[PDB]
Amino acid sequence: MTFYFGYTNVELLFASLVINTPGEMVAACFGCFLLAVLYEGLKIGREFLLRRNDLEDNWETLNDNLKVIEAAQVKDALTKMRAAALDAQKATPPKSPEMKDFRHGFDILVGQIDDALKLANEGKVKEAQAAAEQLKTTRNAYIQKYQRMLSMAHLLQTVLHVIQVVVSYFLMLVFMTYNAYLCMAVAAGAGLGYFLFSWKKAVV
Amino acid sequence: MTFYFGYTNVELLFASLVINTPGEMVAACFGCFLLAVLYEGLKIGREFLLRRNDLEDNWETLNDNLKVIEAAQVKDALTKMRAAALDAQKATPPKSPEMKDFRHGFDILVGQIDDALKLANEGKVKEAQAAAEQLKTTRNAYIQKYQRMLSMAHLLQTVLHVIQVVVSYFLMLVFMTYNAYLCMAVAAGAGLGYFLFSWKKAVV
Amino acid sequence: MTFYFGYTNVELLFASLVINTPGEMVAACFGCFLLAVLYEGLKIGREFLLRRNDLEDNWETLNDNLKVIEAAQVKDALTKMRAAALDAQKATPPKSPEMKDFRHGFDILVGQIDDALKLANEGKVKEAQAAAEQLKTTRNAYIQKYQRMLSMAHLLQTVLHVIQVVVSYFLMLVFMTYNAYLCMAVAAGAGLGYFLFSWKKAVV
Ligand SMILES: [Cu+]
Ligand SMILES: [Cu+]
Ligand SMILES: [Zn+2]
Ligand SMILES: [Zn+2]
Ligand SMILES: [Zn+2]
Repeated sequence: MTFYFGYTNVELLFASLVINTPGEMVAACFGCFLLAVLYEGLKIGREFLLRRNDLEDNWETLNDNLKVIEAAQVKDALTKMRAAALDAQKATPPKSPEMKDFRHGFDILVGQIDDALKLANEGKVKEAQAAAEQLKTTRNAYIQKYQRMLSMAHLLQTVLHVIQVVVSYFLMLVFMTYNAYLCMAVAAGAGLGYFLFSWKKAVV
Repeated sequence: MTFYFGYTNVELLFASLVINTPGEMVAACFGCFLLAVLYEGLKIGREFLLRRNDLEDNWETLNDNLKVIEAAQVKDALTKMRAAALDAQKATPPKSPEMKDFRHGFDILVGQIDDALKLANEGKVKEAQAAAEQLKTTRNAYIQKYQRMLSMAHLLQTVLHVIQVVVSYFLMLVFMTYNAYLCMAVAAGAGLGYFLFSWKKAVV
Repeated sequence: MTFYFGYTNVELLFASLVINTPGEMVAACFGCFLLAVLYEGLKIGREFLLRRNDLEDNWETLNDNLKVIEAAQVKDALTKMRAAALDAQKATPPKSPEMKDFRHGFDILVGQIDDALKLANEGKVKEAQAAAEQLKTTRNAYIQKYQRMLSMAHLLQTVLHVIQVVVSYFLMLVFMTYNAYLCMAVAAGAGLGYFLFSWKKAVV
C-alpha cells in the first residue's frame, strides 16, 4: 500500500511503463535517479545563467556613468566605467566570428577611457568630456547590438524553467508510486546530483 | 489510470468539483492554467518585494556612517550617506499624505550632507562633525518612524508565502489527477506565466 | 474521497502509522505541523549558511589585491584588504582552540596593512610593496588552512539539501492524504514556521 518494497506490477507514470522483474526495476531506478540528478543540475545551471546576466549592470554602469559625466568628478565615473568594460568583454553566449567583433570592440573602450583619464589626471576638464562623447560612437558601433546575447539568455532560461517544472512534477509522481526503491533512487539522485553540480559552479 | 486523456468523471480537488463534459474541462483547464500563472507570478512578485527591502541597507548605511563619523575621512562616509539618502527617498509602500512627509524630509538630509561636505571640502574637520550631529534631529523627526514601511512589507510577504505554499500544493493535486489536459494546462501556465511576470520585473 | 474531514482509517506514509481516534489525529496534526515548521526553517537556515560563505569573497579579495599590488594605487588596494580582513575575523564554524589561533592571526593582518599604509600615506612606494610581501608569510601561517571552515560548510549544506528534499516529499505525501486536518496542519505550519525563522535571521 504505503511505502512498499517491490518490483511486481509497479506502473511508472505512463500506461506502457510497468515493471514486473528486478532487472526492470534497476532500469527504472537508474532513470528516476538520473532524472533526480538532471533536475538538481537544471536548477543550478539555470541560476548560473541568471547570475551571469552582471552584464545587465556592466552595460547600465557604462551608460549611467556617461550620463553622469555629461566638475572634476568625471575621472572617478570613468574608473567605474573601466572595470565595467573588462568584465563585460569576458562574457560569451551559452554553449566565434561575432564574438571576435564584440571582444575586439571592447579593447578600444578601455584605451579610450585611459586617454580621457590621462587628460583628467593632468587636470583637463572639458577635453575629457568631449573624449567621453567619442565613446558613444564606439559602443554603438560594436557592442550595443551584441543585447542579442541578453535576449537569447532570458529566452533560454524561460525554456529551462518550463522543463524544470515538468521534471519536478515527474519526480513527484514517481515518489507517489510509494515504492521505496524508486523513492530512494530519486532522493539519492537529488542528494548526489546537487553535490556534483555544486562542485562545478565552484570550479567556475 | 495513468496519464489519460479524458473529460469524464474527473474529480478536481473538492467533492463538489467533478467534470463530465468537454465544456466543463476547458473551464477546469483555464482555472488550472490561471492558477499556474498566478503561482509563478506570486513567486516573482514576492521576491521583488523582498529585494526592495535595499532600504534595510540604505537605513543601516546612514546609521553606520554616522557612527563612523562620530580625522578627515568623514567626507567619504558622507558621500556614501548621500547616495543612500537618494535611493531611500525613491521608496514607497506596496499598492500619499505620509509619503509627502517622508519624501520632503529626505530633501533636507541631502542638503544637510552637502553643507557638511562643503565644510569638509574646504578643510574644516570639527565643524562638519557637529553638522553631522544635526542630521540626527532630522532623520528622527521624519524618516525613523516611516520602519513602518519595513514591517508592513515583511508581514505582507509572510501572507504571500502562506498563499504561495497552498497554491503550490493545489497545483500538485491537480497534476496528480493524471489527466493530460489538466497537466498540460498547469505546465503551459507555469511556462507562460513565468515569461510574463519575468518581462514585468525587467520593465521595472 | 477528496478533501474529507476525518479521523478514521487514515493511513500516514508508513504501514504502521494509521489513525482511528481524534487523539491520534492531534498527534498526527502536531507532527505534520512540526515537519512543516522544521521544513521552512531548514530552507532558511540552509540559505543563511550559504550567504555566510562573504568569506569566499573576503579571502579572494585579499589574494586578488595582493596580486594587484605586486604606481601609488597600492594604498587603495590595501584599504579594500583592511575591510576584508575584519569581516573575515568575525567568522566562526557552524554550531574554541583553533578559533583563537585563527582570530589572533587576523589581528596582525590588520596591523601589517596599517603599517604598509603608513608608508604609502607618507609617499613611500617600493617599501609598502615589500611590506605587502611580508603579509604572505602571515596569512599562510594561520588563516590559509583554517579553507577547512569552507569545506565543512559546503558538506554540511549538502547534507541539509538532502534532508530538505526528503522532508519536502514527505509533506507532499501527507498533503496527498487529502485529509483537511493534516492539510491545514501542514499549511499553517509552513505559514508560522516561515515567520519565526524569518524573525530569527532579522535578529542576526
Ligand atoms: Cu500525489
Ligand atoms: Cu510536490
Ligand atoms: Zn535543490
Ligand atoms: Zn518557478
Ligand atoms: Zn518557503
